[PDB]
Amino acid sequence: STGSATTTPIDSLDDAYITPVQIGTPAQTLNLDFDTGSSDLWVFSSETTASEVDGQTIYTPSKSTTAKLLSGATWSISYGDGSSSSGDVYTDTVSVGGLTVTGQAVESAKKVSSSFTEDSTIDGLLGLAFSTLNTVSPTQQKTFFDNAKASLDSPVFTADLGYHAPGTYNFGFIDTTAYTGSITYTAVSTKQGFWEWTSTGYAVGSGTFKSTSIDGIADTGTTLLYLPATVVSAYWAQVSGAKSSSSVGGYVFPCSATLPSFTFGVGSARIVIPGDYIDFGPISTGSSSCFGGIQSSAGIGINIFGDVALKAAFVVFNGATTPTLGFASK
Repeated sequence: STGSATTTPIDSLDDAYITPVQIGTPAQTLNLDFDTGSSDLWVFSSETTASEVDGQTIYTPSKSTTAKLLSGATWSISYGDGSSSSGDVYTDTVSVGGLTVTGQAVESAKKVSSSFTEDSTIDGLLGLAFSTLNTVSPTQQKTFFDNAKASLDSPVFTADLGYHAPGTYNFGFIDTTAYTGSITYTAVSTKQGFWEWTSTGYAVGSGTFKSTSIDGIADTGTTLLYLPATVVSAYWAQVSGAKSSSSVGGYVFPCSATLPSFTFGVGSARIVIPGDYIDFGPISTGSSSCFGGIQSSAGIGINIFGDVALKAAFVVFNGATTPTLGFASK
């Protein structure tokens, strides 16, 4: 089997991407944030505290003939941005882009933090990191990908995120029309439960490539590119008037600037992030200070190749017995 679904930016900045997902019988379609940095499929639901719901579409298990309470199971998750959610668990039929899993754990939110409530466009998350990170207790659950894997034509999914445009998540096949040149594959460590890999270095603009190992995660659920402070300082030094602002919480730059590109290494291959991908616009409405898309990871504890980086590439998440990542230009 295969699946193929379009993923659509939630706003004009590509802050996140939503992908329609069918849950239950008859289908209830919710728009989920596919997140390769977490392992829970959770939804706004009929159980979510009413004051914490503001515009989201909800999953109502009582209206699904295939929903079953997963008795005694609870979940609770905290993300790197300080947001959180928790609740109880149903199993139900879940389809993405024509690919169906029966018996998927659908984590129903009883509580969500303010950042979720305030984002009316995201009806929940679909985690695509390794199932070792799934938070269901006392019986850990599998991701949608792990439950689909044995049925897929190939044990892979691909992320093809757009810049200010829709893109595609595919499951079970590699669309050879969706990228240019060849795919460079690189090793993955699953020790922390992430798609963790090691970039071979970077360049700023037309500058020379610096060969240096940068361990980080491929995380579709993170907007920006978070790299070591040395790398980030070297980037922003090429932008007149850029500075790190403790009041704003990262590097800002004059909105009048033209940003340089940023290149990262994948083995001997190179992925170029155009400068315009690194512009996240005014820090507040009407400001002439703009927020940068490359930020320091120093306060996180891991480097994160978020959407800024991934949307410059066609990315293969290879879930074979020995997982690997692949990157191609596009």
